[PDB]
Amino acid sequence: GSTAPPAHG
Amino acid sequence: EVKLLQSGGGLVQPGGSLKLSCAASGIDFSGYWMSWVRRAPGKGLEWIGEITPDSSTINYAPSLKDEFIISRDNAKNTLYLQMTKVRSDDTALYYCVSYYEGFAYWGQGTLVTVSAASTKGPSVFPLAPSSKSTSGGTAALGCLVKDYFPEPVTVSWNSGALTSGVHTFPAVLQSSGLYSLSSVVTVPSSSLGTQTYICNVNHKPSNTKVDKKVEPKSC
Amino acid sequence: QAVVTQESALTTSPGETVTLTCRSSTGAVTTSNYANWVQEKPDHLFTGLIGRTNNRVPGVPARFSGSLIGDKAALTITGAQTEDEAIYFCALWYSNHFIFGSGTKVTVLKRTVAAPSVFIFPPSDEQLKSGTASVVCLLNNFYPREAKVQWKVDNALQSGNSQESVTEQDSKDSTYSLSSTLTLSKADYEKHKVYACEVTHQGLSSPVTKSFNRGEC
Repeated sequence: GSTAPPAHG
Repeated sequence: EVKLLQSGGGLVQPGGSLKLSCAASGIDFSGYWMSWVRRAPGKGLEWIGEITPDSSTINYAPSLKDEFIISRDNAKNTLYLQMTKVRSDDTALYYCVSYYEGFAYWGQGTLVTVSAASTKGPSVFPLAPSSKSTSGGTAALGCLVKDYFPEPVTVSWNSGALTSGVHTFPAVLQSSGLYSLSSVVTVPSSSLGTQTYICNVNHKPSNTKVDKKVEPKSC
Repeated sequence: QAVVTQESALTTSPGETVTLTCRSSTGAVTTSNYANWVQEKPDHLFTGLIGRTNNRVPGVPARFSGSLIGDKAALTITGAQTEDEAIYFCALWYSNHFIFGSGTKVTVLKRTVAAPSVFIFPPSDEQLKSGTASVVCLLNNFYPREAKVQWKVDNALQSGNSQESVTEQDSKDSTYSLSSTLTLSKADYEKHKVYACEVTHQGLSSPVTKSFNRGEC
């Protein structure tokens, strides 16, 4: 499903 | 209840190789970005690299992209960092971080000490002030614990009777691969001639014990 | 290679608001740089605060706010508290890597500022027998941590031969202590005469210098 948002996109 | 446990590290000789591990518990490790950062003595934070949840793309800092290799095993809930052919300035505290809108969850950090030195007892030199003439400007004495290896060293004053105002600083790894340390005490300048001050240095790794009396110069 | 720049140090009082900036050398800091802010408290206690310019990691109080102020990324601590006294690092995303800044030493005043007592220690004679000589400079019981010590050998500002060490903050009176050791070869030490240690601190209206001359007293 979803994964933890990182510090850069 | 999120915990990132680190293991590995320690003393490594120059040109060696080490592999650090970071075992995550309390999060769905498989769906978390991961990164390695390090804090060198006297330096700021330095970003080593980052790894996707599925290891699709791995990003290293351009400067040190050839020294380090980042990997992970989502099945084991573990993150690895292998440094190959280390150098003297790679000595630092290496931290294991997981992204969550930022550097959310950190590990305790493992220290890596790179040095080719063999265990050497310290040299204890007295830090004494020239003969004071000012009106009892509180005086300062101390010992200089120089050129020793490895880290653990204990300094006391007057066999432990003196503790008030004693400041024993953390050691600093010299450029020569050896450590160096300073212990200091402040005492009333009126008592410099009457009272004898002795610092007791103990380096257990070398079976060394030095009792050094600190007195001002003759002048 | 790009360089990230932040204020060397800042000082504020509990209740006030403080603003840290973070400047990119490549140009104006944009939202595409995804500014991150990390906090290091004493004893290497790192905690993340803000990422992606303005998103703060969940569970961080609202007084920490990330924004963009002109050409720089900004972290604003509104209504700061003593617990907020730490070193704040900035990270800027450059397409495929992060570059961390030097860090800003933010000070939140716990007590009245205290200026250090400065002492200078010449090298011992026994050490001179060894071929190297080290001059030690001690700053005793001062607050805040931010201090600058500079070595002057015959009015020549030295660099690259000094190493600093700082004690931990005393839980009782929150003061520090500093030892800067300047190491020289016995040759260079006996060549020159005047050795001086110049200390600059917030609790000092003018920087103080403590010196001594080789072979004199």
